[PDB]
Amino acid sequence: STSVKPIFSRDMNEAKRRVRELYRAWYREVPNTVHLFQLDISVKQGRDKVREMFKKNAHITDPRVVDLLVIKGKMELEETIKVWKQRTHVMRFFHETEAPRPKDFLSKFYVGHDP
Amino acid sequence: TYKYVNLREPSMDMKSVTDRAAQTLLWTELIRGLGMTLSYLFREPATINYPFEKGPLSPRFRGEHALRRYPSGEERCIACKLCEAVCPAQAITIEAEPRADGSRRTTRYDIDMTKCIYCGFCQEACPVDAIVEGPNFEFSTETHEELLYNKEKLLNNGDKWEAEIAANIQADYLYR
Amino acid sequence: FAYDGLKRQRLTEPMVRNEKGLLTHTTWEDALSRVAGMLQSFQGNDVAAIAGGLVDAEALIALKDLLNRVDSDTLCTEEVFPTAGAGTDLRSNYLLNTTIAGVEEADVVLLVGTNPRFEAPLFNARIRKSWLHNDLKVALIGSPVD
Amino acid sequence: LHHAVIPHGKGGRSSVSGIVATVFGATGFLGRYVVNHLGRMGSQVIVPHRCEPYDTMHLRPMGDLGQIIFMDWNGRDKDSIRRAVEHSSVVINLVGREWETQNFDFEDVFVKIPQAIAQVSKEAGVEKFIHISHLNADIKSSSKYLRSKAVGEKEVRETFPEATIIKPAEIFGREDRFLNYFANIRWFGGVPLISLGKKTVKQPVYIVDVTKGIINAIKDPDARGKTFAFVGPSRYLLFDLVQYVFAVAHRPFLPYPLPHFAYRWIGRLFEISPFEPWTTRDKVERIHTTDKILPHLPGLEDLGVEATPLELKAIEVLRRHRTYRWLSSEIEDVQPAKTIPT
Amino acid sequence: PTVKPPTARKFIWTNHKFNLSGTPQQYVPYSTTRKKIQEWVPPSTPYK
Amino acid sequence: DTRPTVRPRNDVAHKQLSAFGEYVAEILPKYVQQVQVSCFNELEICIHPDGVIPVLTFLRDHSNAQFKSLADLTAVDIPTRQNRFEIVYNLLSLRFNSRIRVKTYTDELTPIESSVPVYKAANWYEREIWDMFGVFFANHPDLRRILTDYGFEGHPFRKDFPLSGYVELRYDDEVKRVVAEPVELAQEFRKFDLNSPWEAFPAYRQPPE
Amino acid sequence: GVRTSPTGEKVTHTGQVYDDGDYRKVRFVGRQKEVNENFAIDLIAEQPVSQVGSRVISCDGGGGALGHPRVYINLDKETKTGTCGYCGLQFRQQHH
Amino acid sequence: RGEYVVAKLDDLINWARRSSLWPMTFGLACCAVEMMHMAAPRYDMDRFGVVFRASPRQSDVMIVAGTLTNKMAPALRKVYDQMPEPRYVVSMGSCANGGGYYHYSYSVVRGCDRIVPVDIYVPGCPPTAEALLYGILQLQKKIKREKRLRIWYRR
Ligand SMILES: CCCCCCCCCCCCCCCCCC(=O)OC[C@H](COP(=O)([O-])OCC[N+](C)(C)C)OC(=O)CCCCCCCCCCCCCCCCC
Ligand SMILES: NC(=O)C1=CN([C@@H]2O[C@H](COP(=O)(O)OP(=O)(O)OC[C@H]3O[C@@H](n4cnc5c(N)ncnc54)[C@H](OP(=O)(O)O)[C@@H]3O)[C@@H](O)[C@H]2O)C=CC1
Ligand code: SF4
Ligand code: SF4
Ligand code: SF4
Ligand SMILES: [Zn+2]
Repeated sequence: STSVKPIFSRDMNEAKRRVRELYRAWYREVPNTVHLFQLDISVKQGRDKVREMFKKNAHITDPRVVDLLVIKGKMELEETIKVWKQRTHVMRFFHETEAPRPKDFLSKFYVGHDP
Repeated sequence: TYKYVNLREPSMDMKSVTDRAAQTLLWTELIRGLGMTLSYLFREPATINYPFEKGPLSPRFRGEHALRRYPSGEERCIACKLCEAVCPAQAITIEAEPRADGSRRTTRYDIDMTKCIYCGFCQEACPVDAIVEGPNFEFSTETHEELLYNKEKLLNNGDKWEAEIAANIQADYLYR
Repeated sequence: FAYDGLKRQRLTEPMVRNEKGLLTHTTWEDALSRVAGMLQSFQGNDVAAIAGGLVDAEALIALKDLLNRVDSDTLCTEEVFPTAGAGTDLRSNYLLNTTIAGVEEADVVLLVGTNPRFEAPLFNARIRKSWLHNDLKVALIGSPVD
Repeated sequence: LHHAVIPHGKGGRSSVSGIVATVFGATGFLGRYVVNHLGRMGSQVIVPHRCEPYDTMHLRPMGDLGQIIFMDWNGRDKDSIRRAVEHSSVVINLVGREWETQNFDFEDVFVKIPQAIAQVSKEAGVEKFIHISHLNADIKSSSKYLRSKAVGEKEVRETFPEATIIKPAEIFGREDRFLNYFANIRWFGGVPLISLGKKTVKQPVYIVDVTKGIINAIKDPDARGKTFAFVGPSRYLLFDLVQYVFAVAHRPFLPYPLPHFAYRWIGRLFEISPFEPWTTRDKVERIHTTDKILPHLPGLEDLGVEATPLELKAIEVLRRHRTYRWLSSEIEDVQPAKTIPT
Repeated sequence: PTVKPPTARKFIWTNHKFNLSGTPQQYVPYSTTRKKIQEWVPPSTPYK
Repeated sequence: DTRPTVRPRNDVAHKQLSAFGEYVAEILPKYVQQVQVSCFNELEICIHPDGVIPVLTFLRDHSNAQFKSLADLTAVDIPTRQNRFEIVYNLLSLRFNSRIRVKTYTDELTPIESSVPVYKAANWYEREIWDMFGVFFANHPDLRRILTDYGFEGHPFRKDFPLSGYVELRYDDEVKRVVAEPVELAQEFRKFDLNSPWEAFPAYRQPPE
Repeated sequence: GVRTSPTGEKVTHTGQVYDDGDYRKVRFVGRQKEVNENFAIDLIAEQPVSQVGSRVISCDGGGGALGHPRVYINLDKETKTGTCGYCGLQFRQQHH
Repeated sequence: RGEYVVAKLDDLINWARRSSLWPMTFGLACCAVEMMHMAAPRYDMDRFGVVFRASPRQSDVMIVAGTLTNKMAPALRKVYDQMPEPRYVVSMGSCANGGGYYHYSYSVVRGCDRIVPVDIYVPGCPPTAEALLYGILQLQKKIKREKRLRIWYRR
């Protein structure tokens, strides 16, 4: 039952190799992206954001899911490197317009009914 | 059955070869095309002098929406909400309550004309010929809000366009 | 048909008393602050609560905890139930233990001091069902009602 | 609260915030940012405008349907003001010219008109009045712009005692007339400065910070009746600030000292323009007026805002003053300006 | 219409109106329904 | 066939297509799981997802088939099934004037083998499936989004994706660019419950549970 | 008929009017509130009751297929007038 | 009197702009065919002085004729920003006016007025060539009422 067709990785050790390789490519590419897209952020800010995205999923332990996340990341790399994206797409990771939303009970209580 | 569009071979006699050479050197076929454009120049143009002349239309034309009345002046709509249900665009919003005389009538009848596709399904569905796509097509606005129609707007359009609307229905109700 | 009363005489905004002594609209911040100040000041039996008929269990326990943390156990209802003997210690003392569905299997029913037609319209309808299909016998110790 | 002004939603475009605002002088540098933040959270904004409607088109996309309403008004018609504030909970005054037209003076735009809006706003029962003055407004200043600001600041406070009065420093942004003013001086060769700009200290503030603080003053009960001072994180010497502007713009910087009397006469020569003057004798004095340090007044940190450094938002303003060679140079290529420590 | 005239109803407009967009006579949308939830009006007397 | 309103039946095709289904099942037992022919005469072959290339190549190249054209390749989301995604191949044979449907299955994480080696038309169809449903086709020349916006996160055609999505776009003058924000609708989509409580088609009545 | 509120706003045939303290009446400043002056409740009442000689009468609204679905109205109660559920027309049975 | 001069000069500059409206060759979907039909012999937008030019730099009017998706939206703002001023936008069809029949889609901007300012809204799906022409002529009248120089004199 648990026997399942793999995507690329046969174990988490082989998958975590692809995660690290992907982080390398992203880390090289932020300096060019800031220059090419003419963004008003720093290279450190972009490299921090890459770290944040890689940290969000820091809990997964399924080799197949990690492969898909790596596949999706690599696609976003082809888009950004080849300038298929635009300045609006690259800057959507930073959520500049979204004013900070309350994250404490009292603040949520004063504004609305949401959990 | 089928036919070949370009599977003809040329004639290699000298007269034919010479004729093609003349076509190549004296541009006969190109000159031929210039004649057609010259003929069109001396034809009457197909242009109409809008807005003093209008393009032809039919009684079935689907245009600006209107809410109609019986000859008494009573609203035909009974709030059945069939138009709301069939609208492919969810452009119609209806709320109803019993009127002071006990009649089933609407308190809200809103059509978002920027959601409408002008399909006429709502005038097909109506069982009392209350909602109609009228003849008018010249209701462009300077703002979006002016195209969010409420009940009063749709009733004024009916009272504005009733004479034309009724006559068109008289012409096409036998096909419907 | 009582759902239409939920659209009338509703409380929509927090209210506090002004200098004149009249309730005026305010904000959650102000109203909760006025309430919390007295809760800190008073303690023990000086703090009490009364629960109404349409109160949820989540709020009931919540209020209990808040008043317990000021060492107040005066958590009260509006509906009396004898506190003598085992009072509320045992559930069986204050529950319809036979269940609503049990009336169908009963042979005799004795009703004391209650009009089940109006206090529990759907429970009386269950009694009449057994009265009709299982030939139940019903007795009453109270005012003669229909 | 009337049932219509009770907040609903998650603070988006289609939400309701309970703020029905009349913003005078909304067609300018500060207003377009104020209206945008107002319309982000679902507020009803009345935009009374004097100008051609074509010049208000950039505001229409800032709010959902019906949430931006446009009215015509005249600063000399007290009734036109009344129609615009009678249904509003907060009124914001952003009216001002950096020059004196034939019809309107500095007195008209900083004293007479603001008092009229305040007088009418109170008669119509407006809860809140937010007035923008200047950090360096003073009765004894050389600049008439700043002296008239002080007069209006006092008239507003006497007419509308609960009015929140906000006193910004020089504001820098894409449409500022501060960093762009300096960068366009390249047209005239070098940069004329008084005493070479070693005696003037500036504390410029980002436009968004001002916009956030104004908005938070609307939503803060405490702000009522107070006077705020919106200043930037750091203080700079005019010479160093001007030099930083040119470095970011990658344009040659040729500072030369120009005495006080001369750079006054150049202003009078640029004031003859029937259109918008490139510079004026007043703007001269203001650029070279050292920004006051007002510790007795509350600041942005009291309204919840965090001051934005010039070093992070200068490039967005000054990259349009670059040539193709230097357009792509990044934000880390220009070493930041020297700062006067506190 | 000079030959075959339209039918006459009382409710039909006697005076036609050209497009009124951009003018003071323009149509402004609004909701035609009354309020849903009534709200408790507090007593006008000072209790205690 | 004299009933004016009822679709005529063609039994000759039903017998022909049924036999060809037996023909395929006999030749490809290793992968074929089910063969069915419909009332309106269409043959469906249902296969294990590991026989996509073998089965498609046989149908394309066998002399008693010659399905040289891939008319369409799509997917269907059925959440209740543990393998929620049904991959459907519709093929056309010009030689025999016939159509055949091939069906297989997969889940969110299990890849399917790309059919590009068999039909070069499948390149874009497979990209659309990935973009819209999130199914990964292994050994594809270039698998990337084709219909969704750049950076779009999610697979819209899954039955669990909201119709109006999670984000919406607008232009913000402050940042002078188009920005994405969470979706808020002035008028919520009105869900109409149209199904009737009374059964309509007895012949499809599902056996009681 | 159109009656005006103390503020001056016109009331609609649905009874809608903005109360004094509602901000939403600012949308009508410099523009107008569009209200149809022909109130259908008033116009139907003007139509005379029809005297008929049967316990049951039919109504199609007039025009045949251009009216409303045909219905039959009972006129056996002499304390009221039979009314159509579609067109609002009233009928009464004439004492034989 | 200078109020007379600005008024006549204002008339001239308005007359030229409304008498030489050059739309950008820009369409998105099935409202564009009806725009072609406004360019065709029967209606001949050219006779009014309306000439289609591809480049945004040589354009005065953007007619948004079709459904604006989210992928497309950044491009529409770009070409709009690249149009020299004065510039006007006509919204043609339900899809552009408010999303129309894809209004509830994840991939559709619920109106082009979220992306760019709009001067005229033409309702329909599709609007007829005659109805678009009514909108163009309505834009011409809007320009005729502009008071840019009269306002400048009183500024
Ligand atoms: C008699 C004593 C001795 C003296 C003898 C003097 C020589 C006389 C005989 C020479 C014949 C020369 C024929 C003319 C030149 C041939 C040009 C040619 O090479 O054509 C081949 C070319 C090529 O035709 P092609 O299709 O065959 O191209 C392929 C060529 N092969 C196959 C050989 C590789 O034709 C064209 O030039 C087409 C031009 C297209 C543009 C046409 C625009 C419309 C113009 C219409 C108006 C023309 C009238 C203008 C009048 C101006 C008035 C001021
Ligand atoms: N660095 C800065 O920019 C600082 C600004 N302030 C104050 O902030 C406020 C706005 O700043 P800013 O927005 O940059 O000023 P802008 O000049 O950018 O826009 C100001 C507004 O005032 C309006 N206005 C000016 N005069 C009149 C008048 N006579 N009648 C009607 N409306 C008028 C204009 O409308 P129109 O264009 O239609 O005339 C314009 O929209 C001003 O009061 C300014 O003094 C304070 C400190 C610093
Ligand atoms: S015409 Fe079609 S889309 Fe428009 S309101 Fe009627 S049913 Fe809806
Ligand atoms: S279908 Fe006709 S009668 Fe029914 S609600 Fe719609 S308009 Fe009214
Ligand atoms: S508005 Fe109508 S014509 Fe235009 S793209 Fe949408 S459906 Fe097609
Ligand atoms: Zn009837």
